[PDB]
Amino acid sequence: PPTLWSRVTKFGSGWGFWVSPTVFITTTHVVPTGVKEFFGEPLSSIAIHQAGEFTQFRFSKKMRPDLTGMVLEEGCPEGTVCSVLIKRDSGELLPLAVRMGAIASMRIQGRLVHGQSGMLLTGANAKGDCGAPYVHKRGNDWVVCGVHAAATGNTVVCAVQA
Ligand SMILES: *[C@@H](O)[C@@H]1CCC(=O)NCCCCC[C@@H](CCCCC)OC(=O)N[C@@H](CC(C)C)C(=O)N1
Repeated sequence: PPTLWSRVTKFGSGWGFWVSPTVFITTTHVVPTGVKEFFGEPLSSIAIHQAGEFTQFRFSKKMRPDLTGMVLEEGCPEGTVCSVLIKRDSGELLPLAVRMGAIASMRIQGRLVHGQSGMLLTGANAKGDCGAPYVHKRGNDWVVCGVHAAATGNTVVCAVQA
């Protein structure tokens, strides 16, 4: 639904995602360095928790009070089909279907990633992206379980919270 896509926000060299009015997640390596604020808020008002290329910001005030809070999980069960909510600069919404594999630690191009590997689903997709969220549906509810970190055997990795 559109409220889910309204959570996907351009951030640094990629994207991030509003889990709730106060919680923003992204991939560490797209985060700007040497800034005094994020989204106009001083660093002194933001609780930053990051590890394994997963970054979480918790703001002191409601930044996106238009949003309900949704569930953030540490990866998903092996075999889950996730959608990676990729946005283009136009605002075009391009969900990418991925079959999720195992959670592991990996060194990718110098950075330790705590992530879950997956494979792009050729059969479920039409015949600057780091930070995009990996989501899947539980009932009519959406769950977020990672952020796009790496891709190359049509393989992807999302960083996950630990
Ligand atoms: C967002 O910043 C990118 C998204 C992936 C991407 O752009 N892939 C195209 C370049 C491929 C470079 C090789 C891959 C190998 C990953 C293998 C595991 C599937 O490297 C990355 O994807 N590196 C990654 C940055 C590191 C620091 C995690 C990256 O480009 N992420």
